[PDB]
Amino acid sequence: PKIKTVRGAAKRFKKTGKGGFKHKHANLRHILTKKATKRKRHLRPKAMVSKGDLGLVIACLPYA
Amino acid sequence: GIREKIKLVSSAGTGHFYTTTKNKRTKPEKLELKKFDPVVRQHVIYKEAK
Amino acid sequence: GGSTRNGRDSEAKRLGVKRFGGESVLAGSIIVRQRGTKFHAGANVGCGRDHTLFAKADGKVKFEVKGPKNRKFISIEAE
Amino acid sequence: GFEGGQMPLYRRLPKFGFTSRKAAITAEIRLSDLAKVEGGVVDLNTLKAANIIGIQIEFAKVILAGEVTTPVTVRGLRVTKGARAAIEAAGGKIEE
RNA sequence: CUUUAAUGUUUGAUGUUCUAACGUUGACCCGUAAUCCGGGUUGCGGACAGUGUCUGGUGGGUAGUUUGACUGGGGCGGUCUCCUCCUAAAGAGUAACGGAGGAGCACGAAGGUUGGCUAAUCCUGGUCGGACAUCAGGAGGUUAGUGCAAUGGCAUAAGCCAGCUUGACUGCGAGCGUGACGGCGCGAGCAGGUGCGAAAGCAGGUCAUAGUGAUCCGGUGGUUCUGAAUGGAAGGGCCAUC
RNA sequence: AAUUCCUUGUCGGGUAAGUUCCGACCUGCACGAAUGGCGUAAUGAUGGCCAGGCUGUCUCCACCCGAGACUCAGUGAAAUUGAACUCGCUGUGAAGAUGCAGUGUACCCGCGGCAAGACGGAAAGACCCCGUGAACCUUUACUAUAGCUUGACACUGAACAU
RNA sequence: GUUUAUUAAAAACACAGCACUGUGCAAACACGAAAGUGGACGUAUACGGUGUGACGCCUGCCCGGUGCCGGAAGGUUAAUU
RNA sequence: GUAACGGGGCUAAACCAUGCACCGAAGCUGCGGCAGCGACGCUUAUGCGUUGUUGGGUAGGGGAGCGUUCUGUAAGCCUG
RNA sequence: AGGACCGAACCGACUAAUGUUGAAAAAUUAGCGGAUGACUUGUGGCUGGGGGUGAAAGGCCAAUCAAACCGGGAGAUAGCUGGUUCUCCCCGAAAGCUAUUUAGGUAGCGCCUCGUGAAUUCAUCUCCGGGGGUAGAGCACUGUUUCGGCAACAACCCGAUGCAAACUGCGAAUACCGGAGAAUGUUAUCACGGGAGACACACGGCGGGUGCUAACGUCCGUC
RNA sequence: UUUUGUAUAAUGGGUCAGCGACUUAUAUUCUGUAGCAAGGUUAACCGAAUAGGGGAGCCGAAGGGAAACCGAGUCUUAACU
Ligand SMILES: [Mg+2]
Ligand SMILES: [Mg+2]
Ligand SMILES: [Mg+2]
Ligand SMILES: [Mg+2]
Ligand SMILES: [Mg+2]
Ligand SMILES: [Mg+2]
Ligand SMILES: [Mg+2]
Ligand SMILES: [Mg+2]
Ligand SMILES: [Mg+2]
Ligand SMILES: [Mg+2]
Ligand SMILES: [Mg+2]
Ligand SMILES: [Mg+2]
Ligand SMILES: [Mg+2]
Ligand SMILES: [Mg+2]
Ligand SMILES: [Mg+2]
Ligand SMILES: [Mg+2]
Ligand SMILES: [Mg+2]
Ligand SMILES: [Mg+2]
Ligand SMILES: [Mg+2]
Ligand SMILES: [Mg+2]
Ligand SMILES: [Mg+2]
Ligand SMILES: [Mg+2]
Ligand SMILES: [Mg+2]
Ligand SMILES: [Mg+2]
Ligand SMILES: [Mg+2]
Ligand SMILES: [Mg+2]
Ligand SMILES: [Mg+2]
Ligand SMILES: [Mg+2]
Ligand SMILES: [Mg+2]
Ligand SMILES: [Mg+2]
Ligand SMILES: [Mg+2]
Ligand SMILES: [Mg+2]
Ligand SMILES: [Mg+2]
Ligand SMILES: [Mg+2]
Ligand SMILES: [Mg+2]
Ligand SMILES: [Mg+2]
Ligand SMILES: [Mg+2]
Ligand SMILES: [Mg+2]
Repeated sequence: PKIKTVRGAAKRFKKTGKGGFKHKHANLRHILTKKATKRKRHLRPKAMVSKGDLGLVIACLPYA
Repeated sequence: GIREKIKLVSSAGTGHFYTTTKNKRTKPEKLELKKFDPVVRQHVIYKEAK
Repeated sequence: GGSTRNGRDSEAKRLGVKRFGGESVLAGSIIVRQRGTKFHAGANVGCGRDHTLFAKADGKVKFEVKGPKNRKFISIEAE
Repeated sequence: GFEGGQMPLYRRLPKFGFTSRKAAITAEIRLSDLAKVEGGVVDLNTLKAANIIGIQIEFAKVILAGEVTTPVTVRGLRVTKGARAAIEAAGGKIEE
């Protein structure tokens, strides 16, 4: 039977030009009043997984 | 804690705002002190601080 | 008892010993707290908030000792 | 995804949603195609019947893929100033 | 037509009564030389009780489950995240229910800049001045002072005083350090705009290292990004934020 | 004390000698009045203690009569069992040796008998802990619910008064 | 008198006796989605539930907590409109 | 049960210093043979000569094979 | 008369021995209690499993009971234990860090194997460039100690003497980082990808915490 | 077999013969191999049934952006840095 993709992960990762998956950064939707405006600025631009967790997403997102 | 949170709205019609805290007790008056909101691309006064 | 606990890594130390390739702006010497364990000097300085010996324009590292009663001082000569 | 007991990764990183509902019908044609549409006028459809776009499709972009040679006329389709370029030269006309 | 009473309505209630639903485990008749059941008459009752749906309460009577880990067995006790020093063998890093302490904040100034300033302690002299307030001189030299632990650091002071102030700005960021990862940290320089200085210049918060909570689900404000026939809208996205 | 921890409490009785027993004291670790208090004739295959009688219970075993055991003929099991050419001591060793090292003793094989060892046979230890195991049980653990209850709308109608 | 058939016969259970409490009969209660039935062809000198356990002498003080019985003035409060 | 050199037994068969000899392993060498990889001497499906080197192995990875039943090749071939 | 008395039938089980691969999956023998009663027994009937029944032991409900027996869901689930079968050749681990309702499980990284790429990558040695506060030592500092001294018994101070994981006005060996160069090494090195296993380690040497500088003790670093 | 470690006095087997455990279906990804190649390949079905027809559709030659959209670029930002 056609493998079922991990619905969840498919809402946090986006396969790039190549393997790369492109993802959103954590710590940017809660308790920000007490956070470096530089930290958040360096948090807005979303940017892929680390090859160490990569093999844990291409097994979660079969049809990516 | 006690140090309540506070938001600094732009004096300009713009909706952009800043965020910080302040001791509601000790200092009664509300904080006003200017800043720079990207929208107007210009520095300006910022009010509202309990 | 009532004894235990302890901080963590906080590494802190020299990461650019002696003349190095010294990139456009390597680390050089973290050792936080240190304002005087190592001082800023020459074609490198910075001395960030956490007193991290910055290291400006790329090049060999020096590591000296001058005026104000000895004092370490880290500077970088160009290769 | 079960990374031991600790919270996973597809559960540790936020989720950025919102989906097309328009791209599924917004196609992308290529220079190689064009004249490949058998004859002139690269119409809104035709490409479809030319097994190169797909029924549901409602919109499409010319875009440069390579070929062009034979002068052609695209009808009812979008095009890049880098594609409308590589075509008018090799002969052609844009709908609009 | 606006402020105010009687009639009729409609309408809630309270209180009496009635009979006609409904009850009858009162009597009698018939099916039937049946205590069941049904139908009929009568009596008592009567819109009550009772049942259906909805709803508040009670509900170990019953049912499904949970009730942490480390631990010199387990339990009791203690501990669980973060910061400081030692153990840690002169780069980094390291264990124990090893030895010691701290944090879950504070500050619109205790932040920025500019101008200026420099302690503890003791000696001698001086009204009330007392071991020790304040004044004078000498000695002395980071033994003081850092908003709070400890360590490192501080005179070019990061210590202290005052003037003007909002750089505790916004968008980015060469290149690094540190992590298995999520992530955290340092950062010159660029663009737009600021403050202080005559100027070079400094400022993207506090001498630095603790002072914190991923995700989800939602809340608020902005935006013409999306908007299930079209226009809108609800909802969704993006940015800020709780 | 079916309650007393200290505890063989202290004193009296019983005995040559009494951590038990009986009678008292009261300092009740922590009795107490219907999850009854203190008594009580009778009853008890009920708990404790004492005496007479009795005795092989014992000092301390002896003899005897029978059923096995032993021999012969017939029939004819069992658990257990990696393989056996299956000795002692001292030491070594996964730490308690028939099997390793040293050494000692010993011709080959049965039969009756005894149980010190084969950590002998027997039950995947019930003790202990462990498993994000189970089941029954309890409650002011949670979350649900039968039942018991409340009101509302129905089945449910008519008059008069306030 | 009863009991752990197969390690416990007992001081345990039961018992006559005592008390509290429920129940007006279509009883309380109980079996049963219901009809119906047991209680009882009884009817408060009866029936259920609970604790105590012949008999003798007795059975003290505490209602704050929980439960149960009574009260309604007020506060809070569901569906509903 | 000697059982505090393994034993016998040793007055040097103990101990110290100096020196030569010998015993001693699956180590090193010698000879014969095997396979992975490299070099050169020939040789060019290359494949050999020499020659250098490598070949303890659990979890486990990799690479080569054997044998069994069945289908094609089986009207073939073997078989009283 | 009597839940009266002694005692057979009959009902029952208090003691002991023998039995325990039994004559028997609870009996035999010698004794023991009840024996007109809440007695005992024949035949048949009715209660059904979260249910019955119970003078109450969780006792009984067909040698079965803190939820019977049979069939079905059913190959429940088992991070646990066991078991896992022919041959030759090459390479060859780990018992660690981090997180974990995690601790005898698992995931990322580390370490193995196979493949594809890449450069004086990598390694040893010599030389050159670095930071070092450990060993040792010392006692100005921070504490701690002795003996003198000048001091209304004793502070400071001077001199002489020791001690320190959390003292340092000193300070190695050496380990580590970088640069240069020769030689040797079947690219040992790095990166990407296919396959893993392993996260119980033990002893011995060295530096240590803990313990008694006790343990075949325990916990780190390192070979 | 299990272990840091077993002659172990730790597990298992009295012996023999036969049987006894990494399969199967679909989806997906690598390696090897073959076909074709900026193209490759059909499914159900028709069927003259392993042919041939069927190109519905799937994968690839374009990506970036949440998206509208732009496109060898494109998001980010007022911004060419
Ligand atoms: Mg098509
Ligand atoms: Mg329960
Ligand atoms: Mg369940
Ligand atoms: Mg535990
Ligand atoms: Mg270090
Ligand atoms: Mg500070
Ligand atoms: Mg007495
Ligand atoms: Mg009592
Ligand atoms: Mg009383
Ligand atoms: Mg022995
Ligand atoms: Mg015997
Ligand atoms: Mg045994
Ligand atoms: Mg067991
Ligand atoms: Mg009796
Ligand atoms: Mg019994
Ligand atoms: Mg008995
Ligand atoms: Mg009683
Ligand atoms: Mg009593
Ligand atoms: Mg020789
Ligand atoms: Mg030899
Ligand atoms: Mg080998
Ligand atoms: Mg009698
Ligand atoms: Mg008998
Ligand atoms: Mg009798
Ligand atoms: Mg019968
Ligand atoms: Mg039975
Ligand atoms: Mg099932
Ligand atoms: Mg099974
Ligand atoms: Mg957790
Ligand atoms: Mg020392
Ligand atoms: Mg070191
Ligand atoms: Mg583990
Ligand atoms: Mg471990
Ligand atoms: Mg270890
Ligand atoms: Mg050990
Ligand atoms: Mg063991
Ligand atoms: Mg054995
Ligand atoms: Mg066999």
